[PDB]
Amino acid sequence: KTVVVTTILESPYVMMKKNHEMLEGNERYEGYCVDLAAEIAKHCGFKYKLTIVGDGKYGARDADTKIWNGMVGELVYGKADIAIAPLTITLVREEVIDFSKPFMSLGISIMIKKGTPIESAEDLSKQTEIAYGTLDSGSTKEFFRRSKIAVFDKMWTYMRSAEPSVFVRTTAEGVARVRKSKGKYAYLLESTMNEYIEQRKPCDTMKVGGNLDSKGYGIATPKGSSLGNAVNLAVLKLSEQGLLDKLKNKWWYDKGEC
Amino acid sequence: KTVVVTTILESPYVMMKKNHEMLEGNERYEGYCVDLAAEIAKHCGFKYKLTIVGDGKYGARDADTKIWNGMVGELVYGKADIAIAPLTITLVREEVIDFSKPFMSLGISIMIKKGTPIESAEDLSKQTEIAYGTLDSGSTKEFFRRSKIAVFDKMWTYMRSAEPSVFVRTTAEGVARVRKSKGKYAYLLESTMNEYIEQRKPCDTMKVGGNLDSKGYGIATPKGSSLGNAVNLAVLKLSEQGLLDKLKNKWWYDKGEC
Ligand SMILES: C=CCSC[C@H]1Nc2cc(Cl)c(S(N)(=O)=O)cc2S(=O)(=O)N1
Ligand SMILES: C=CCSC[C@H]1Nc2cc(Cl)c(S(N)(=O)=O)cc2S(=O)(=O)N1
Ligand SMILES: N[C@@H](CCC(=O)O)C(=O)O
Ligand SMILES: N[C@@H](CCC(=O)O)C(=O)O
Ligand SMILES: [Zn+2]
Ligand SMILES: [Zn+2]
Ligand SMILES: [Zn+2]
Repeated sequence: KTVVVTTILESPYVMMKKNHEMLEGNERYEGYCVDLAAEIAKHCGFKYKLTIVGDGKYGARDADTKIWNGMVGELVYGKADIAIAPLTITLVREEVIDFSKPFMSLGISIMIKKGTPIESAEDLSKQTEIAYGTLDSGSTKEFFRRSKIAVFDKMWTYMRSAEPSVFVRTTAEGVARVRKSKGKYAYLLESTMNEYIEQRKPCDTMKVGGNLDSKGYGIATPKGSSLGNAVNLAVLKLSEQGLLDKLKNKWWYDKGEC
Repeated sequence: KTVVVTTILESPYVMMKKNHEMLEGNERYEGYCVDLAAEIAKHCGFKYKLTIVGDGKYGARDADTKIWNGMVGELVYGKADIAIAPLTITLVREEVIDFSKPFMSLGISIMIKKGTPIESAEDLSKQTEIAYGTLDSGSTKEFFRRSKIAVFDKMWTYMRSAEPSVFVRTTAEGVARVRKSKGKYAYLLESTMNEYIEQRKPCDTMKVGGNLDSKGYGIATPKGSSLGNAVNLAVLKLSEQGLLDKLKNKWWYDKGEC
């Protein structure tokens, strides 16, 4: 059977090619995760179809209804066979789906417009002039919501009650907000996305401070799926043969505009 | 039953306590992995005994005989229930044992005596005045042995044939060799150990260049062991609550001597 791959439009993991309308199937997309999928499938010996997650989300469990949305949801409810995306390995997710060893490392980080008077999370927490928020429905939000650390609980306390909302529906929305707010908004997002955007025109944002945590993205499959074994091994192999580092440079730094 | 934990004397993961000559059982030891074991066993609800691996090795397979030595062999042959140590996740190991998600990140790196005229692996490869080597029966050696990369292959070709041997039986041997070779020996070892030593008297070594690869340590169990599941989830939990970051700072930078 052809493996259904759920993924998500997020630069530079997966992007529409500048001419997709004249192309079909997997050929419409490009990016780090597009390249990885081809490699995973070749080594694991399967055919596959990339499909963009319907609700444009990563995956969260609705408190009350207990329904999972996003890519996680499509794996849990049987819509997809595998997720190849910047999907963060987390405990609540590991409880309902299987993750391979990480194919890329990241930490929550701070994006500012250049010249913004901010060096750290502690800095953000001690003031109110500069607003700050995170993506919706993602691991970054949950990090803050669940945190017992001082600086982080205070930040959550501010963020949850800020109005207008400091949360964004997409990474692009967050970046645009930083860019348009003249230094009055900072965005909390994963280091990988932060570093990509830092290398893109108009070159007006930067990552500041150390990361808030340390984790990674994993390739995910439905709990107990037979795919898991092969896919995990393929990730280790590709990692050892230098493919992942090659892809990272290809899509982040080789392209560099700044 | 009491879990038999296999581990290895390797600073600052597992070290004999000072007062040492007065304690019994697990109490004899201190370090990152010592603290990690306690936490894991707490959250998984088991009692355990720390045992120092008999042959003092991480684990590799004898080509010719195909028998695994080191901590890997102790799991494969049934002498131990779990390994908690700076044990690198690799493809050939994953094929015979199970690893949790990584609990710490590292990459292969270069340690020099301060002032040694070397800035990179390329630098090492381009010259002969300064000898260099790696640990025996570990993942770093295998890295070079199996490397297709131009720079590293040339380094391996030199290393496998050098005389006197440039390989060492333990990290401590490698480090003493850098320190007493007046800059004529560079040691290839994992960034984690390199950074620890760099902050310890006599403060005469340093890490130079960037990491050659990106990987991680995992807690290992015999393949298909039931313990594996609980252990993995315990690592995730510990990661998310910040204990892992707590432990790292305790054993690396809070110690700082330089
Ligand atoms: C869902 C998560 C899968 S990976 C979790 C992760 N945990 C950590 C924690 C720490 Cl403190 C470190 S570090 N900075 O001490 O090295 C590294 C990692 S990880 O990236 O190896 N995995
Ligand atoms: C623990 C078992 C297998 S881990 C293999 C590893 N691969 C890489 C590769 C890269 Cl290039 C990166 S990075 N530097 O681009 O973020 C990260 C990882 S990993 O640590 O997530 N896993
Ligand atoms: N990688 C995150 C989404 C981005 C973020 O939350 O910063 C996730 O899997 O939920
Ligand atoms: N961490 C390595 C040992 C140290 C090294 O090879 O540099 C292993 O698990 O084999
Ligand atoms: Zn003694
Ligand atoms: Zn605990
Ligand atoms: Zn032999």
